Amino acid sequence: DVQLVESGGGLVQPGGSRKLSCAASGFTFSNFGMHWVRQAPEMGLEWVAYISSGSTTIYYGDTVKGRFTISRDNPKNTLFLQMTSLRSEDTAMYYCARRPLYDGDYGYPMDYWGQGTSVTVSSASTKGPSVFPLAPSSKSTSGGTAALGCLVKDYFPEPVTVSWNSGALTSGVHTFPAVLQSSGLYSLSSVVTVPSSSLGTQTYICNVNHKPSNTKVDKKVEP
Amino acid sequence: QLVEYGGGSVQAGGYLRLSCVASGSISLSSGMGWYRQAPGKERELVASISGGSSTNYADSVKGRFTISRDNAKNTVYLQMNSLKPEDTAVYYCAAAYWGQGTQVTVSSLEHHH
Amino acid sequence: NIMLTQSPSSLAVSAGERVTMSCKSTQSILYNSNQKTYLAWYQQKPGQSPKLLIYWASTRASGVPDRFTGSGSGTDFTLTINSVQPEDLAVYYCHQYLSAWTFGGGTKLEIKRTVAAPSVFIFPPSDEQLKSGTASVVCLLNNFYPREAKVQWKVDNALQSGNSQESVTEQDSKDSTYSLSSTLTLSKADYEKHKVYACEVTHQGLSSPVTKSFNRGE
Repeated sequence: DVQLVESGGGLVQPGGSRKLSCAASGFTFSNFGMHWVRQAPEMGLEWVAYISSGSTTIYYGDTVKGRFTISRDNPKNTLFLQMTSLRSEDTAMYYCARRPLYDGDYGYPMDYWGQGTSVTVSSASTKGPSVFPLAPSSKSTSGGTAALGCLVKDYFPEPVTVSWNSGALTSGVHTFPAVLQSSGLYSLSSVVTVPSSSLGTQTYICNVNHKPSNTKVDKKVEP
Repeated sequence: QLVEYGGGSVQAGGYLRLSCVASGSISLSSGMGWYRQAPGKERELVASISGGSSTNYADSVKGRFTISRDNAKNTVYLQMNSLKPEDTAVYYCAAAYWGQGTQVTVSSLEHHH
Repeated sequence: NIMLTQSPSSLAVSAGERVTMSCKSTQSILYNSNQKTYLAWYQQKPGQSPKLLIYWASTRASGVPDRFTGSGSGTDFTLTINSVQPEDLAVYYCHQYLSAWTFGGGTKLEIKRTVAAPSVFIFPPSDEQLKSGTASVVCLLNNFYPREAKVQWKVDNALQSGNSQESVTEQDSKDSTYSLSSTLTLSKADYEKHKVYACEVTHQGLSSPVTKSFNRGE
């Protein structure tokens, strides 16, 4: 099937530059126009740039014109967004999206979006999280249910990605929205509820990935 | 007052020709300007013709839009070549004296032909 | 540009009810060539990318449930969900793609449901964290409704203020509930100055407040 995967995000100081990539598979890339769209909580969804299949037509959003350059490598099935003179307001999740063929004839809008790659613009320095277990105990049990988790403390910038058992465990997981600490560093917890009868035989590992600090940590949470 | 004609919707790269007809107290000597307004954006001068017929254009339309006048009718024309989506707006004639405006839309759809 | 405004910014309905939200454009988005209206609707569920629901203002994209309908003309458009299901929790965005590309600001659809009391759990600081000189104590309120809950920290029966931070999840896509953490953060030295650490939870689903507590060092 169709697959779009963005990469290259991270932390950039104001005035700096960064190049994002979007790898396409599952279709004939060279036949389709492509878009970059970005999203920030205060921004909503905001179209950034368009490049036609043969790069003959290129359009830019008003607030990025002159700083951002969209391009593509059709042989390598890749779309690019070069960002320059980055500003605080460029902080956002960046998505690539496919433009279906001939929307003047059939009317299909941008239809396949990637998962996005995050960009934060600030002068603060990156810092990777410390990961601590939230161990199940008699104080975290109720009627045959046990709660356990991982505390992911003191990192910058957002986001951190948390999985359990390398993505095999998802049911009952609650990964909380991060809080901002007075230090300017973020912290969150990820918890799950499981059978208390499971604690002696099952293995529960939280996988924490913080790309801006190249931090990858696996924490086994033991009773 | 003034009346604008010629607005419409065209696919990118297209051509439109606006006209602005003057009536009553309007003197040709006062000159004329074509202005443009997009939603939530500030009114922008697009092109101007003086009483002496000197022309001036916003940098965003230089090389694409031209302005001219039929002196005897006091009718001012905006020829718009190579239209782009960003040219979408309501276009007003001004001398000040304003007009009702005429809508210009530039689409950016793709066809199989 | 052709701008879009959505209303309301959010709204809440129960499962099974009908809901309508509106999108207004600054001009017509009708294409003269085919008399089609270039307005689309996307659904963005928590933590996901936008997914296409409707195009040409009123045509459902392949695979979209029958309960989603679109309508409109001139500058007024609507999206209606006939029989809301808990999984329809999302932000809904309208989108014009006639002249360049623009989006409305979104309407957030929340789900109303019956009251559900939280399950309450407490976690002492880990020995691994204590090595670093700080102690975080975590109180968890799990799968409750409504969102309002009062969580009070007590250390040796003394009410705390100024040392805790809460965070609440998005509503759950299957059961519409919330979960909530309250995290009490102390220096190791201060943590060692006391014995009883307690989280007291008040919520409409509990007849009387519930307390979960531990004694440092057991």
